[PDB]
Amino acid sequence: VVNQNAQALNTLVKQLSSNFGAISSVLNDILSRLDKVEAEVQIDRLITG
Amino acid sequence: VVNQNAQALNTLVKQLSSNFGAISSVLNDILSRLDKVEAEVQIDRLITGRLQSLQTYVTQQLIRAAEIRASANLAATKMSECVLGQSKRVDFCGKGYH
Amino acid sequence: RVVVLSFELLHAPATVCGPKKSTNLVKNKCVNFNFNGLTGTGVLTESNKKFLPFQQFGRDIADTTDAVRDPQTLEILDITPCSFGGVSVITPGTNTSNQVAVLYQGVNCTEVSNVFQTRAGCLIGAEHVNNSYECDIPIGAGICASYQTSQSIIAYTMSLGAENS
Amino acid sequence: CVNLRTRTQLPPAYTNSFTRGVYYPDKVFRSSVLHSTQDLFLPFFSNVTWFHAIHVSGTNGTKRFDNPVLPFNDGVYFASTEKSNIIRGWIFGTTLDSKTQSLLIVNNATNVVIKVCEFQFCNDPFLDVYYHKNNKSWMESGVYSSANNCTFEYVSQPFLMDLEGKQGNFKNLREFVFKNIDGYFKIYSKHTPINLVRDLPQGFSALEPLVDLPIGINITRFQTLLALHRSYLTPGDSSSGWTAGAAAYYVGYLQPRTFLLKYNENGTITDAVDCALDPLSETKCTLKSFTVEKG
Amino acid sequence: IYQTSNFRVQPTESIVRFPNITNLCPFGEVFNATRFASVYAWNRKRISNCVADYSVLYNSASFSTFKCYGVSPTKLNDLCFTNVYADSFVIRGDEVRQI
Amino acid sequence: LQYGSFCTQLNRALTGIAVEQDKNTQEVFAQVKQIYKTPPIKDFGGFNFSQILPDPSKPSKRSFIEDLLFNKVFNGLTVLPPLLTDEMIAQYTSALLAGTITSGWTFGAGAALQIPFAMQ
Repeated sequence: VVNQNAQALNTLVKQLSSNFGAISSVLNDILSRLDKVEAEVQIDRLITG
Repeated sequence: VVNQNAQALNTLVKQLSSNFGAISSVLNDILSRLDKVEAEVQIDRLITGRLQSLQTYVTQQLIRAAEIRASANLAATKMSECVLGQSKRVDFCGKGYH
Repeated sequence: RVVVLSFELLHAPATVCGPKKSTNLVKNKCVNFNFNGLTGTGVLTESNKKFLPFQQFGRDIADTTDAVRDPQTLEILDITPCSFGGVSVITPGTNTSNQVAVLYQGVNCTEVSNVFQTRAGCLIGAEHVNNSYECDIPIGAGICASYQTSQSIIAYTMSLGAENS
Repeated sequence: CVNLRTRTQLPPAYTNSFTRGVYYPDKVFRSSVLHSTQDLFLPFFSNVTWFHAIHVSGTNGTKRFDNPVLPFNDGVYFASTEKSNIIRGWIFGTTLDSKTQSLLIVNNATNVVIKVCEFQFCNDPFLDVYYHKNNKSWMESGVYSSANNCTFEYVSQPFLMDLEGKQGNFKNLREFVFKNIDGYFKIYSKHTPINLVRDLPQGFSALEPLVDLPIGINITRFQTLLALHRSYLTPGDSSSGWTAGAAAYYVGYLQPRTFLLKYNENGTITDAVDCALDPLSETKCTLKSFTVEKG
Repeated sequence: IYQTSNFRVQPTESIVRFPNITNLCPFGEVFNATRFASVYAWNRKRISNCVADYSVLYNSASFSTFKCYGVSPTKLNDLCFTNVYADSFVIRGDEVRQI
Repeated sequence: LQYGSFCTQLNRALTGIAVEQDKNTQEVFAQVKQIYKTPPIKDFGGFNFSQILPDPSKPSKRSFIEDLLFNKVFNGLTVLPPLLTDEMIAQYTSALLAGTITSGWTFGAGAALQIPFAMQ
């Protein structure tokens, strides 16, 4: 019961490192690189995933 | 129980012929018709719908396995209390005095 | 001047195709194929399916192709998918040994130093023994594996308990 | 051209289609399976219009030839119950005159011939059939006075056909489906031996794809081609003018429908359900099964 | 017992089968036809039962537009079709975007 | 691979269900440490168990009522076999019957103590 809940939280935290088809996993990097109109197209793929 | 496992697997199989908004459900059509950049946008539509289908199947299976576990726990308890003993619990081991 | 070339893909067999040339046909081997633009990968076998003269392709309950007509010789070929399965590694664990046995789940041993056709799949690297013991590691279909004496991984049919009259 | 100076048109009679007009929907083999498909089909138990060609002998000898122009709509089930080969072919188009391209289909007694042209069809189109006494053979003539601007032609492999007029019950059932879709004129057919005084038989039968023609023309109307014998139906009579052997045909319009088709081990369609027929048939399609349990 | 991976029997060779037809499709009778239609009466040719060497068309330097929608133009020689309709007409160059 | 862990997560879930099917069967049927044989003389006071005991003439030691009960009921997808065979389930079931008709509830708590069947 400890190991299952630890493994579920590790899987949840590792999923932040996924691109989900965006140019990056890192939200501040998208917002640092792109102006608003093009940034939000990348943000929506991170939100969905 | 047999019918539900079959009906769930048949639904999982027949979701492979769904387009999900791609030009074809057949993954080899996309890759024989389209280039590097055109193909991948169609592949991402099939990936999304197939993944959604597979998450749905595994979630029905977990919920269904919890019903079978509850049933097997009851069966194991009737094996102890009805076969390995004489139960005094009313209607646990048939109707009448067990 | 404008020309719009508009296409229809396979429904019937194709009548317009690009300038490619056919290979010879091979059977009872896993191959890629392309018949009239219908690509795939599988094992080709001579069919006993009674296609009516107008019919070109055959399909399973799943609505997937499982037979085809060759365009050059009008014979019917059964299509079977090239085989797949889980690979699982069986071990007494690293603190006991670096020995392992390997199960090719649902695979026939001809498709893959001890080799043993269980019903769970082809098992490799386990010594089959005629004796029966408590299930140590489960394999499936009544088979279990254990590490025992000169040590080896053994595969056996499990015993259910001591027999008593 | 033939010129019939007298003709009596009867009002449209009707009969029940039962479970007829099913055909193989696609070029795909399927075995031991139930499959659901959407296409133009003849609805089960629909009324099909009935027409006749007959000669009645007597002191007021009556000659009847039903060959009206009929609507095609989106497609047509056609069946004939016959003693002899009296129905020979069809014309299809919109105006059925030299101002527009029309499809002609005709069994001449050696080959099926198919053509698409701006035809000047005869004022009544028939196959003029006669016995050539010196050659000891039948001959065929007379569908059109001219043809222009042809865009397709085809001729079948050869065969032989009997054109003598036979007595008794109807012996042959011929069934056809005609469709005009995506620029393709599709034909399906079957032949069945029968022994009936009148009407279509009860029971189930599936028509095979016969041919698929890339003609492109707009078809809204059609007409049947009947044989007219210049002389006797059999040798040794003494009658005069045209005659036709006893023949009946049935016309049913196709509609957009959902069907559930049963395929046996041999991949023949052995049964079907018209899902729009009644609430039980909708239940059979809902369950994808020909048997429904209590519920 | 640990599920570590999946096994796959990989294919040893690749088969190709097409019909024993050898005549090229009559694209010259479309692209080098003498006169084209007015666009309201746009002229259709169905093409069938022939070999379509689309590498001829795509390597022609003369075409100012060559624009495929459900296929990539380089893949056309690798591919097969039940029927093709070639539809021909003349329009003003500024309107070519509407096709 | 852009989706990260989702496939490993789905396979872990299905593997957990598959391991539970063996556990479920083991907790129901593996309730005796000894495979009890029924005596060759069936002198159970006039009570007749032949339809629920094994018949050895069959290729497996199913009972007659178990033979009745057993007659009544490629796309990356596979069925794994159960650990116990239907023959092994019939051997556990056979031991549970033989225990109960030879020893009443005593095999449920300790060693099987014989008692006459009418006395039980």
